[PDB]
Amino acid sequence: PSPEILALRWKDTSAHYSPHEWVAARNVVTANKAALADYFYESMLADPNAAFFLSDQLVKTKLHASMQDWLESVYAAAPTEEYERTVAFQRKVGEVHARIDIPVHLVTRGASALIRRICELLDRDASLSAAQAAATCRYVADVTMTAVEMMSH
Amino acid sequence: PSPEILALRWKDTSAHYSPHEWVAARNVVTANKAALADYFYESMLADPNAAFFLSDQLVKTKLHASMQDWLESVYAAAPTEEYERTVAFQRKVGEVHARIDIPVHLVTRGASALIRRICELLDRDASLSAAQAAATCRYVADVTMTAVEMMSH
Ligand code: HEM
Ligand code: HEM
Ligand code: HEM
Repeated sequence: PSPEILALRWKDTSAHYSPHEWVAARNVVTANKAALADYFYESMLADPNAAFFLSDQLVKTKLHASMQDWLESVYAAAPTEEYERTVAFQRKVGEVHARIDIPVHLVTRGASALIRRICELLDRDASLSAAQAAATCRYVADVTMTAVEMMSH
Repeated sequence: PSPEILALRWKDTSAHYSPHEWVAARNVVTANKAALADYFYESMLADPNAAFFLSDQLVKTKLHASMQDWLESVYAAAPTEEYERTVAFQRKVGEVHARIDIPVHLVTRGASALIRRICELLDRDASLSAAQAAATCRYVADVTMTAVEMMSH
């Protein structure tokens, strides 16, 4: 659909959470982006269906950088009101994955592992209350699922 | 698509987790299904966009029962190999929601709140290790997102 419609989708999803959630998620994710990208790659390697698309160290470096780029894209949208930019990024990742035939089940597998790991970081962050950790975790799951939907189209 | 293709999708997603995850999720969810359904309804009521589709106590009772039914459907599939039955249930819920124009963003909002709440129950369950809690939480997110996708089609 139109950028406008997709941007409105991200905005509607984000609007259910407060700017404190948007910022707490952006802070924790961006502070741990390399570790998150490292964990994602190890998750892929440990799964034969995903490892089927992996090869050498050069591709490992590219995957790590692109994951860091995606984490920045996803978490920047709501607090910067750059909905249209994030939405185009998701459609581009989807087009790149589809052209190489990455099955959606592996994308959702990776997204599930990211949701849990980000949520663990939030529960460990001393500066967040348990209320804040849970609300930000809900936001994380919601934008992650929303991104997966956009990629899949 | 065909039941066969959708059933294979659920099977492929579920196959990434061990039967211990499938059973731990089913046990905790089914033991807390009414509380989960109660929490879901309170989540809807507290959100003006969702409350827009709520009315009286009679509908509250129907929503509570259907949520309990969905939780049983989702968590039964993998451990009983009843992929086709769960997959038909998701398409039916999708058809029911679409006919009444429930926006997808509110479905994903609810799914995010379910993922967090189920994951909290798993982290609190004394009989699960932290390793098991995290793996079962990943499974919960993965089948939840998978179900939302099927509903949305
Ligand atoms: C949450 C899940 C995922 C996210 C957010 C993600 C994100 C990305 C991004 C941002 C790119 C770069 C796109 C571009 O060039 O503009 C990319 C490319 C790619 N992704 Fe993913 N991806 C995910 C899942 C996966 C999975 C499960 C696999 C493999 C099983 C995979 C393998 C690849 C590969 C092979 C490329 C191309 C790498 C290259 O340039 O050689 N991705 N992905
Ligand atoms: C590989 C194929 C597809 C995948 C994996 C896919 C996936 C998804 C997912 C994951 C969601 C919502 C879940 C979430 O928000 O996390 C969704 C919603 C939706 N899907 Fe698809 N889809 C596919 C193909 C299609 C096609 C071909 C159509 C229509 C021609 C379609 C129409 C829709 C519509 C209309 C919605 C709800 C509208 C919205 O919220 O943007 N999908 N899809
Ligand atoms: C994870 C999210 C959701 C799940 C799993 C879910 C599940 C279900 C199920 C199982 C049914 C019964 C379908 C049937 O008759 O066979 C249903 C119907 C319905 N759902 Fe949902 N739903 C979700 C989100 C929502 C949301 C966000 C709303 C409102 C904003 C909503 C409002 C309704 C309504 C009004 C009905 C029809 C109730 C009636 O019979 O009068 N649902 N849903």
